[PDB]
Amino acid sequence: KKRIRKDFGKRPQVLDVPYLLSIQLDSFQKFIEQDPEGQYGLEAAFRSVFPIQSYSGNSELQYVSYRLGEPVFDVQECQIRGVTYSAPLRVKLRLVIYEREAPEGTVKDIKEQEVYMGEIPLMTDNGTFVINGTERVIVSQLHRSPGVFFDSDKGKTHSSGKVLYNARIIPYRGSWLDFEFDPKDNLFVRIDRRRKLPATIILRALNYTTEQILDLFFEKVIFEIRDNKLQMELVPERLRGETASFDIEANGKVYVEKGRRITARHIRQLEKDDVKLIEVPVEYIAGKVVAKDYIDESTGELICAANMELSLDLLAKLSQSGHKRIETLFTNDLDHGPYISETLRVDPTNDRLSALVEIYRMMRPGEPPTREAAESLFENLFFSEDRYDLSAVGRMKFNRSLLREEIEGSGILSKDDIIDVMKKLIDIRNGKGEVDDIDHLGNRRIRSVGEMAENQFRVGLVRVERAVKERLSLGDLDTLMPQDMINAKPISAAVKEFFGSSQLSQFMDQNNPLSEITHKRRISALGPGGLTRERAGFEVRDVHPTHYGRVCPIETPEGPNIGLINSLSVYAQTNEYGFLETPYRKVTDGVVTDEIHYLSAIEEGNYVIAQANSNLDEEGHFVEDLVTCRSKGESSLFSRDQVDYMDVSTQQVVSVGASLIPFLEHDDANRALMGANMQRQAVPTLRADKPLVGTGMERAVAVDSGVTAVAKRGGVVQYVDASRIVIKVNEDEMYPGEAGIDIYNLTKYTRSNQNTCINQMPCVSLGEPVERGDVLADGPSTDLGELALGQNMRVAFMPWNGYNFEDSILVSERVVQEDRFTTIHIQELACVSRDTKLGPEEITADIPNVGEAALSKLDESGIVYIGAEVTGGDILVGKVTPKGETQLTPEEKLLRAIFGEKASDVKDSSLRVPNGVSGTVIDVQVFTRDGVEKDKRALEIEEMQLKQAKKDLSEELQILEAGLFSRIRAVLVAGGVEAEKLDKLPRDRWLELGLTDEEKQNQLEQLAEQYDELKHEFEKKLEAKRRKITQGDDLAPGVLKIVKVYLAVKRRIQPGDKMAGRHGNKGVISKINPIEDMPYDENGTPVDIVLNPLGVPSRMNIGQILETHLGMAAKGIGDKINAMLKQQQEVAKLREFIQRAYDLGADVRQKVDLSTFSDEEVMRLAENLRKGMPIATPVFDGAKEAEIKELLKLGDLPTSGQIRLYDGRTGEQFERPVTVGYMYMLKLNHLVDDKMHARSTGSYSLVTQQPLGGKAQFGGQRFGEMEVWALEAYGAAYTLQEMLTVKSDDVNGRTKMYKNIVDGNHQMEPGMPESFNVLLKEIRSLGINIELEDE
Amino acid sequence: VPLDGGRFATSDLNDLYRRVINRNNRLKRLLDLAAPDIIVRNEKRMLQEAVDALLDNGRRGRAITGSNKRPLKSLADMIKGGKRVDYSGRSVITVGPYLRLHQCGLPKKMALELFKPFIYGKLELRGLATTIKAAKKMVEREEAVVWDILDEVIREHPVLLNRAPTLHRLGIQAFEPVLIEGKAIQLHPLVCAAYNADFDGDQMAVHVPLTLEAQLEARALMMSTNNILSPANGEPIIVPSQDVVLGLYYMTRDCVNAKGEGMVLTGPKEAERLYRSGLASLHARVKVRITEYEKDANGELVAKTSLKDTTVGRAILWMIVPKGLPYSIVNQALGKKAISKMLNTCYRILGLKPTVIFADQIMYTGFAYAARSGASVGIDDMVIPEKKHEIISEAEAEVAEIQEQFQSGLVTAGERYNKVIDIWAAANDRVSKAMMDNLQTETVINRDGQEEKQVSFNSIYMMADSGARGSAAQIRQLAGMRGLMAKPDGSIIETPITANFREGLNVLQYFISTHGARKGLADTALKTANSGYLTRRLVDVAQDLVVTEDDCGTHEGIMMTPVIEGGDVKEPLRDRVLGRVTAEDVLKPGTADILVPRNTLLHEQWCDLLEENSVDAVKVRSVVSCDTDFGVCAHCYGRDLAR
Amino acid sequence: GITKASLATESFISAASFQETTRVLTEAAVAGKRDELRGLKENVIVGRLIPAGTGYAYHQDRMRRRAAG
Repeated sequence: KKRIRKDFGKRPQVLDVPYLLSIQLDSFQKFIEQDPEGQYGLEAAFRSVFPIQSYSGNSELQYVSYRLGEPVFDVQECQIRGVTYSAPLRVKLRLVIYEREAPEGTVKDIKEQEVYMGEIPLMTDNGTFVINGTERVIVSQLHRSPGVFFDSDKGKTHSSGKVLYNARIIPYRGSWLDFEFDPKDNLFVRIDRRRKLPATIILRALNYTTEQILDLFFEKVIFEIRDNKLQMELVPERLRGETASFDIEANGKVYVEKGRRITARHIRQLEKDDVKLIEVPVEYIAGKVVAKDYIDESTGELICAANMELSLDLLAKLSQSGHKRIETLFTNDLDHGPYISETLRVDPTNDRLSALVEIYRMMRPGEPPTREAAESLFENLFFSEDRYDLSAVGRMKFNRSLLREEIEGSGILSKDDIIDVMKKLIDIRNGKGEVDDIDHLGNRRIRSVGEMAENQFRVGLVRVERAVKERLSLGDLDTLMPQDMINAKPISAAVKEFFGSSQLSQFMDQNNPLSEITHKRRISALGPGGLTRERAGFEVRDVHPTHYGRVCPIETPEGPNIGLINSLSVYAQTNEYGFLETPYRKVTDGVVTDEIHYLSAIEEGNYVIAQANSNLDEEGHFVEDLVTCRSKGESSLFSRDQVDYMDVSTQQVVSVGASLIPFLEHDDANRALMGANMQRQAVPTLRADKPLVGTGMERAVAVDSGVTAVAKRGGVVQYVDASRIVIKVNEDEMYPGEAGIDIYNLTKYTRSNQNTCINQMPCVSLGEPVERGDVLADGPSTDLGELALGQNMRVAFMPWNGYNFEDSILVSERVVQEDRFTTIHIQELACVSRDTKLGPEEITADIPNVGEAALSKLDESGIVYIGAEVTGGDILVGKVTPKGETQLTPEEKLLRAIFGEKASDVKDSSLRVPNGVSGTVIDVQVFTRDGVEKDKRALEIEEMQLKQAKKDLSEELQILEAGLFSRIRAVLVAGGVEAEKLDKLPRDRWLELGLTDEEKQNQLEQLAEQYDELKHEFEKKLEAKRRKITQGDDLAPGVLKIVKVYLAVKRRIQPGDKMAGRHGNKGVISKINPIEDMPYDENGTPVDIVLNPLGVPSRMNIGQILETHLGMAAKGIGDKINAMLKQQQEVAKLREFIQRAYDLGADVRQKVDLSTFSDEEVMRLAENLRKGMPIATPVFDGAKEAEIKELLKLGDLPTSGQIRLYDGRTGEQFERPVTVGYMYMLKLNHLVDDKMHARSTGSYSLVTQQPLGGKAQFGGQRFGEMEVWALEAYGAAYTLQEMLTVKSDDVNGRTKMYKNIVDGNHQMEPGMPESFNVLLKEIRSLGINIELEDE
Repeated sequence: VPLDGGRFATSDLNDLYRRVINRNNRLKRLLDLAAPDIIVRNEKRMLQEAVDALLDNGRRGRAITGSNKRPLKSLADMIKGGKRVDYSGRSVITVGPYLRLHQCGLPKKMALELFKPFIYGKLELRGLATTIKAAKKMVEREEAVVWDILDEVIREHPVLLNRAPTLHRLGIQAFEPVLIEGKAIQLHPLVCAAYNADFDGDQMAVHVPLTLEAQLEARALMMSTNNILSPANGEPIIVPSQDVVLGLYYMTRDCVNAKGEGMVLTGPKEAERLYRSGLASLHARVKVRITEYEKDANGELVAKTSLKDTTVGRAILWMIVPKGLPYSIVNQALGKKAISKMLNTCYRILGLKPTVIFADQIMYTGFAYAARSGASVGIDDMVIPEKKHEIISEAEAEVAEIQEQFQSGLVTAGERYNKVIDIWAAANDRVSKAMMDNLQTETVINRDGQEEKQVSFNSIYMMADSGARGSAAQIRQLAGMRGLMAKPDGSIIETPITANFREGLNVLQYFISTHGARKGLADTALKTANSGYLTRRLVDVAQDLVVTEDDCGTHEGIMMTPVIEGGDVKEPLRDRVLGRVTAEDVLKPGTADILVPRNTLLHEQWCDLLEENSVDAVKVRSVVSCDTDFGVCAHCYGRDLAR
Repeated sequence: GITKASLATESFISAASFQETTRVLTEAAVAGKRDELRGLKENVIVGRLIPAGTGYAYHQDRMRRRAAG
C-alpha cells in the first residue's frame, strides 16, 4: 500500500535489507532467557559452588531459576519522573548443609523464597536503556579477541634490527600470560604484564624437573662409550647446513671428512646407505649440552648437572665412571636454536618450591612467601575457574591457533596448552609458520550490550561472594534468613554504575531518525578493556582489507577518534562466536545460485569473492570470461569457473549514512566522510517534505527506527485522528475470536535529547485499507515511509557580490516566509524550592518588588498558565527564599524611609526565562515532596491528569467494546441468523443466547472470557494509573517540591546558521536577500538559494553537481504533472506519460509501470508527484549522466544543466549560462542563538576570582598562551596588562576600573592579580619562602 | 563551602592538614605518658608520612583517603605542570562584502551587552538617566534612544577580533565596530586569509579595549589597516581571494571579435559604453586614451597621455588604480599571481593609505564583476579527453607485455612492480597532458572572417588559471584520472584509478581511495598539533630578546648569495637581500656604488640588476652576528614587517 | 638545541612556567636567587607592563632608576 514509487538502478535486489537495529536488540535479548550464554551463563561462578570455607562439611547457596516478571513504573512514566526503566530481579535459592559422607550437619534443605538481588535495567522497544528520564544508548565494543596470538614486533626494537618474536595469551576473565624473546635468544615470561622472568620457571611451577624440561623442547642425542671409543647416533637430515669437524665414515666409506661444509647431496648419500652409527672425537661431544644428571656409580660423586656445558675434562670423568648412555642435546643455528637451554642457564630457581616462591614474590611483593600462599596464588592464575577463564570462545580460538582438531575445551589452561604455545612460538622464531595480524577482523570480536551487562553482573556477584561466604561460615543458626544474607546494594550499584555512568553508555543523539539508527549501529574500539587515545597508533585506525563488508570505511568521524569509532555495514551481522560475518551469493562453479552464506573474517579469505559490478546472463552464468574478483586479501583476476562466491548487493560495503548519499560514487572519500558527519545533525524542520534526488534506502531507515508508527497487523482503518489511530484487523485476526481492532497511541509534542520537537502525524486517511508492515502514522523528519532530513531548495551555482565567499550560502526571503527551515524547539526550565538553615523557600505569587506583570502571566498560586506567551525577563514560577539580617547602609535606610519601607525578611529566586530567548508555555509540571502542603495549581494539574487518563482508558475500553460486539455479532449471524430482529437489544441480553454444537458455542465461551478479562483489566489499569498519579513523588535528597516548565520556541533561519548539503558541502547563511532582487529566468520563477561555484572544483565533490542536474529533471516532470492537473483534467487518465516517465531510464532494467490499477487510484499517486517526480539513485549502481540527460527531456528542459538567468536588481542577463537545479539541502544543528555569547561583568569563582556564569550571565572568553604571543608580537603592553590583571582577575582593579569607566575616565589603576598572590601563599605554605623586596 | 542543598565541597588540603595535626598531637601526647621506643618511633615516621603527603604526595605510594580512589591534591600538585576575561564574547562568522578594510559587523545585542559600562556612563553624562541604576533599567528595557547612544559609544572605539587557532600575530586583529541587525559577527573578506578562517561554521571571539592606551594600541598596532604586509614574508597578507581574483581574471582575458572592433574612447567614457550594451566586455584589442602618471629623481607627478591597445574591462578597471604606478601594463596582464604583485608594487611606491583604498576598490570591483560574469560549474564543464580509453589500453598492453615477460623469466621479477608503476605513472602523465592541452586551448570563435584559436572559457579552466582554489592535480582527478593510489602497508598499488569523478567509480577503487582519505585526515590531525608543539618550543626559547640600544657598530656578517641549486639542477633565487643593512661598501665592477650602512631598499634592490649578473655576492649585517649585549641591533635585524 | 637553550635561564619564575616546577623551584630555593625582571614570560605571570613594544621605555626608566640602590 503506497501512493508513490520512483525507480532507478540496474542490478537486482536478490537479498532484502535486514533489521537495522538487530545487533542492539538481539544482544540484550540473549542476556535474559537462554541457558549457558546470557543470564544463566552469567551465573557460571555461582551454579555449582559457593562453598563456605569448608564449614558444615561444605554447603552451598545454589542458583535455581530467576525471571523478571514485568516492569514497575513503565517507559512513559519513567520519562517524566527521575527513574530508570527498571524490572525486579527475583531468584530462588536453596540453602543446604549436605556434606559428602556422614557427620556434621545432615541434609536440611529449605527451597527458600526468591530474593531481590538489585535491579537490572531493561531495553525499550527500539533499543534504548532509559536511565533517570534520559534516553541513553549503549554502543558496541570492538575489543581484542580472546585466546592466543603470536605478535610480530618487527623492525628496530633496540638498534641493529633482528625480528624478536613473541607469543601472548589473552584471557576473558583472568591474568595475561606473555612469552617474549630478547637479543641473546632468551625466553622470558610476563604474568599479568609485570617484570620479566625466565620461561622455565613456569615449567618448574607445574612440577617439572630440569631433565623433564630438557626432554620437552629439544631432541635428544644418545652417545655410546664402548670398546674404548666415542660413538654417536648419526642422523643424516640433522646435518643440513653444518661444517664437519671430524671424519664422518660408515661401513668402510668416507662420505664427509673433517674440514669443508656438508651439502644436501651428502644427506642423500647418508640417507640412501642407512647410516645410523659412526665414531666421533672428544672435542665434538664437548660442544654439546648434557640433558640429564650423571652420577659416578663407583664413588657416588656427581659428574656435572643438567643443562651444563660439556668439556674435555668432564667427558673423561663420564667415560671413567662407566655410563653406557650419554644423553645430550643437538640443536643448530637455523631451524632449532638452543633457546630453552639458554633460558635454563639464566634461571635462579631449581625446583617447584623456589619457582612458586619467586612467582609469589614477583606478583605480591611484601609478605614472606609461605607454602600455602605461594601454591594457591599460582593455582589462582591459570588453573582455577574463579580467578581464570578463557570462556567458551577463547578456548575455541586458542585451538585454531595451535592447529588442534576439536574446538571445545576447559576455561582454564592446562600444562599441555602452555607447552604447545611455547613450542609453536619456538617454531615461529626459527622458520616454521608465520606471524599473526592485529588489524585483521579475525582477531577482533564485537562485544555488544549483552556481554558487558553479564560481565558487570559477574563482578557484582564476586563482590557478594565474599560477604555470603563469610556470613555463612561464621553463623551456624538453624533459621535460614537467605533473603537477608544477599544484599541489594552491591548488585544494583554494579549495574547502575555501568548503565548510566560508565563509558560507552552515551546520550542518545536523536536529532533525526538516521542519527538514532547510526548511533545504535556504532562500534568503538576504546573503553573498558581495549584501546584509548594516547596509544592507538597508525595501525587499527587505518582501514584494513577485512573491513570491506563488515564495517564502513567512510562513516568514521574526524578529529582525535578517527578510525577508533567505525560504523557497522548495511548487510553486515554479528556471528555466534563473536566475530563479524558478511553475506555472499553461492556460485556452484559457473552458475550463480539464489542461496546466501555468511562468511567470517578467516573464512572469507579462503573462498573467491566476486563483485556485483560484473553483469550476468539471463539466469545463471556470467557474461565475460574474465571479471573483477577478490581473493586472498587482494583484488586480482580469475577464470569463469574458478569463482566460489559473489557479492550480495552493490551497497554491501559502507554504512547507512553513506548509503543515504545519492551520488556517493562521484564524490571523494575525504568529502564523503564529512558528508556522513554532515547528516544526523540535520534538525527536524516544520513540515518535512520528501527528498527528490533519493537513494531508496531511506524508506527502510525510517521504518527501521521507532520514530514512525508501523502497522503491526494489516487490515482497514476505522478511526483516524491527530490524537490517535485505530485500525480494524479484518483479514485474519488472532486464534481466539477476542475482538479485532488495533489502537495506536502515537506520542506528540515531546522534547528530545537535543531539544528537538519530536511529534507524530497520521499519514493514512479514514476508511483506508492498509497491509501489514506499512507507515500508518509518520514521525519527525519523514514523509510517509520515506525519510526526509530537510527540504529541497532551488539552488543556483554562481557568484553574488561577495555574499557567497569562502563556502557561504546566500538564501532568499521566500524560504524564510514559507517556513521551510523553521525549527521547533522544546526547552525545560526547572525551579527547585530549597531549604536553608534560616528558613524554607516557598513557591508563591507574592514576590517582593513586582508590578502588574506578575499577575498577567502567573496564576493565583504563582505558576505560569498553559499557553501563555513568555519572553526573556518574564517569570515562569514565582519563588522566594528567607533571608533576614541585611544590616542596610544609612543611605539605603533613608532612601527606603522616604518611599515606604516594606523591608520583609525574604529575598527572591523566581524561575525566570533567560534574556534573549522567547516562546509559548506548552505544559507545566510539579513534583511535590512526600509529606508537604500540595499547591492549588498542583492539585489542578493532578486533577487534569487523573481526568484525562481516566477518560483515555474509558474511551480505550469503548473502542474495544465496539469491535468485540461487532466480532460477536458477526460470529452469531452464522447458524442462528437473527438479522433485522437483532440490533434492538441491550447489553446483558447480547451476552446471553449462544449457538448450537460444533465450532461456534465453544469459541463464544472464550469470547465471553476475553470480554470479562477486558472488563476486569479496565479497573486494574485505572487503579494502577490512579495510584501512580497521586503518589508520594519522592525526589532527590535535598528538600521540598520542584516545578518543571516545558516551553516551546520556534526559531527561523537567521543569518549565521550552519546549513549544509549531502556531499560534504558545508555552509553558513549570509544575509537575508529579498525575492525582488534575486536571480530569475525567462519565467517568473526565482532562485531559493545561491551558492559559490568555486567550492565545487577545489574539493572533489562532483556528485553534488549530479544531484543538482538530476533534481531539475525530477522537478521538470513535476511541473509537467502540475500543468496537467491545473486547468481541469485536460488529458484525463494520462497514464502513458507516467508510464513513459517510469520506463524511460535508458531502457536498462528494474522498473514497474501502471499495468493494473484504476482511475482515482492513479490520481492519488499523481497528486503526490505534483511537487516532484522523485528519483532513487542507489549508490554504486546509480543513475548515469546519459540517463540524467534523458530525464532532462520528457518534462521539457535543457539537456545540459545550464540556463541563462537575469539579475533581478538590474534585470540584465548574465554573461555565462548559470547552472540551476534542485539540491536536497538540510538545516544542521549548532546554529545561531546558542552559539552567541557576551558578558560585561558577572559572577566569579571562589578559588580564583575569574569570570564564570551559567546562572544569569555567560562565562568570559579565555585568552590563553596563543593570544598572549600575538599581543607580545604586536607590542600591545597596555592591552596585555589590562587583559591579565584588571579585566580578568584583579579584585580591587576590576571595581576601580569599572567606576572609572562609568565616570568617563578610562585609565587603569591595575595591581597584582589574585592568581599570582595565591601562588605566593601556596609557595610560602611550604618550607620555601618568597618575598617581594622594594629595590 | 556548602553546595546546593547541603553536601559541602572541601579541598584535599583540609584532609592532609587534619591528618598531620592528628599524628603530631598523638606524638606530643606520646612524649609525656609512657614512652615505648617502637610506638614513639612509628608515630614519628607516621608524622613524617603526613608532613610529606601534605607538602607533595607524588612519588612514594600516594596517601589515598577521603572515599575517592584517586590521590589527594597536595600543595605541590596545585602548582605543577585558561585565564578567563570580562568584557568579551564570541559568535559565528559571516561574509561582509560592503564593509571596508578597517571595519567589522558587530551584532546589536552583543555590542549592547559588551559596552554596558560605557553606555551607562554616556547615558548619565548627557542626560536621560538620572543615575547609574536608571541607566541599567533603561539599558535592560531597550527603549530606542539607547541604541542611538550605543552608536556614539562605538564610533571611534576599536574592537579586537580573534580566531581559535592563533598561529601568528595576525590571528588577533582590531577593527571599527559597525552595528548590524543580526546574531552573527560579520567580517571583511580580504582579512579572512590572515586568520586562516573559512565560512564552514567557524566562530571568532571579540574583545573590547577598556583602557585609553589599549584603544590606541589596537588602533596603531593591532588594526587591520596597519597589518597590510605579512610578518613572515614581505608580500601582501590581505591580497584578493577566490571570488575577487576570479572577477579580476574575467575583467581581463582578451577574447577576439564578438561585438569587438577598435572603437576609441578616453578611459572613464568606456564605462558608459559597457553599461549601454552594443560592445561586449572582453572584446578585441580596443584602443583607448590612457592618461599615465610617473615620477623620478625629484618625486612629484609627471603626466603621460597615450593610445594603448587594451580591453573594455582593462579600461574600466584602470579607474580603480591610484595616482602613481606604471599604469596600463598592470591591468594588461591578468588576474592570478600579478594581482597580488600589483598591490605590493602600489604599497611600495605610494604608501599605506593609497594601497588600502586600492584594496577596497579592487575587492568591490572584483566582487561586482564576478557577479556580472556568472561563472558556474555544470556537468559539461569538465570535458574528458577522447584518448583516455586509447591511452589506458596502450598502457595496459605494455603492462600485459611486461607481465607476459615475467611469466617466462627474462626480466627481473623482483623489481617488475617498480617498472610497471612507471608505465602507469607515464600513462597518468599522458592522460593529464592530453586533458590539459585539450581543456586549455580548445574553442573556435569568429575573428572577422571566422577560423581562429586562443583559450577555452570553460569555467573550471578560468578558475584554475586565476588562483580561486583550483590546482592541476584536482582538475586532473576530476576529468582525467586519479593516479597511483597508496596502500596501508606503504607501497603503491599496480592498478591505478582509471576512472574519474566525472565518470562512474567502482566499489573496489573507492575502497582503495578510502585509505588515502583516512590517512590524509589522520596525518593532517597529527601535523596540526605537531606544528603547535614545535612552535611552543620555538617561542619558549626565543621570546626573551628584543631590539634595543638603537644601532651598534660591527661590520662583519654572513656573505649573502643566491641559493644555488644550479650546480646540477637549474634553480636560482636572488630575492634574499631586500630591506637588509649593508655590512660595508660591498664593491662594484670599477669603483664606488654601495654605501656603508645603507639599507637595501625595494627600488635600490632593483638597482642591483643594473650592476649585471656578475655581482651576486654582498656582505650584510645579520642577527646571528652583531655586537649587542642583551638584545639585537636595529640595523643588523632588517625591516621585514607590515610596516 | 632549542630545548637545551630554553632550559637555561636567569629568571626562576620563567623557568618554573615551562619546565619542571618542582626541580626549578627547589634549586632556586637552595641558592638565594632573585628575579630582577627583564624577561617577558616572567613579567606576564606577575601582571605588569611587559618589557617590549608599548612598554620598554617604562622598563628602561625603571632599570636606570634601580642604579641608586
